[PDB]
Amino acid sequence: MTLPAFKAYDIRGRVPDELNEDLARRIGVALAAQLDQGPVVLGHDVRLASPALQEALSAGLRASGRDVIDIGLCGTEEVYFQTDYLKAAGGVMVTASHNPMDYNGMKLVREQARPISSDTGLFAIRDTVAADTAAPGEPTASEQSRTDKTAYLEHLLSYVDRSTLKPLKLVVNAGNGGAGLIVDLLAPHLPFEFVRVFHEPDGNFPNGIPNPLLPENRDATAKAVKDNGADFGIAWDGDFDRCFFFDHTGRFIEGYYLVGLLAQAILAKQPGGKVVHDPRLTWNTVEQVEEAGGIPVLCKSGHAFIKEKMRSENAVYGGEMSAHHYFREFAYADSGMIPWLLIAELVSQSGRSLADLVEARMQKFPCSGEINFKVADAKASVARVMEHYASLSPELDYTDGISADFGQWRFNLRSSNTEPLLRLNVETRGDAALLETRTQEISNLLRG
Ligand SMILES: O=P(O)(O)OC[C@H]1O[C@H](O)[C@H](O)[C@@H](O)[C@@H]1O
Ligand SMILES: [Mg+2]
Repeated sequence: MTLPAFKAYDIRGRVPDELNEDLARRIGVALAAQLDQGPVVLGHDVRLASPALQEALSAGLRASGRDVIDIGLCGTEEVYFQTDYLKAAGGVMVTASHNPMDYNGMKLVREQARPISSDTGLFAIRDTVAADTAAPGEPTASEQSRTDKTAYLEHLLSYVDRSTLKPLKLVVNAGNGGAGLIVDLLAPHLPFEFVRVFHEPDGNFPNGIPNPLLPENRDATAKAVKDNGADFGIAWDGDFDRCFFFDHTGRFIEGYYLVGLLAQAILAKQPGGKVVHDPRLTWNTVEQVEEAGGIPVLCKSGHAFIKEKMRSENAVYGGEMSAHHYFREFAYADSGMIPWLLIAELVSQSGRSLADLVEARMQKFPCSGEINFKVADAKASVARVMEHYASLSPELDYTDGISADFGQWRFNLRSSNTEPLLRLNVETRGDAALLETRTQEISNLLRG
């Protein structure tokens, strides 16, 4: 067979049977043969096994003659940023993002932090690793420790006009992942008062694995916002490339609406720019981008597609409803830090609450939220849905699964590229009743 840890976008598996130090070392060797000339940036998250997996990666890379730049404990976006900033040949982040504490993994990038995915080198690396029975060589290159975050922090701060910021009270919830370390390094440069929840890095995850989508984890941020009268709250996943917002009432804001909000915030600074968006939920983003003078660009979901579309279009910003936000000036990479800095600036400058910034958009384009289905026959289930609606003659688009536009409502229905699931998103033109009846109708057809 094949090694199960090699997924479409990254490496992730259980330690030590799906991923271990030996595999990690062999991955470093294979990665060296895939990259153009230069050093390789390595970083890791708070998980207990991550240092040892990074060390093994470094040993394989240096046995293959690659200099290693160890940036230490960090977020995934710091590996992206330093890989580009230091003009490295590539980078690896050791992380399992949101998986249990017995899982780990790797996200791999080449020059300018361009993704290495299944069809762009990752399965090539897998096959190499699978057949590699060579003895480990010894290092022929050095490792340098470069933990300085100054350039990264200054880059984050460059997205906001410091003099326009107000001393907002912000709940921050690192979920015992790594985000709190960056918050604390930014704080001396910001006027905000921070309310720190689950702040200390702890790979034992005593308060739950870092997944702000779990309602029990969500409620910790919501409660801290309400109990402290905070202007809003921010939570992150463990490697903090995903950020999650809570308004002053404690309400979790559906990530869809952050894409349009951030696009308007960016286009205020970068007039007329292109904005890349996914096909899952679209109408609000298209309208807000256009009303801010930008040009919306439909793109297949998935960071590798989004980033390459942004590059080919010189797009200033891209966003997915799945809490990923990409910035051209950030090496076209996603950041879980830039979004809340931009939102805090927008709240400061506009005098409006986060709630009111999104309220009218949520009323105008209500959405189902993403609903996942594990069914016995995904292909037959999709066919049942499409057959049922055929007589209404929807406008159909196959950018990413099936998108069907009926006029006053639309849906996207696609297979996930990270799990064996179907994912449904529905939205309507200001009609909550139609949203619920169509969502339930599609759901029944899928389960039939
Ligand atoms: O909906 P999926 O195919 O499962 O992908 C969900 C997400 O997986 C990863 O997080 C990718 O980096 C994202 O770009 C993608 O949106
Ligand atoms: Mg993550």
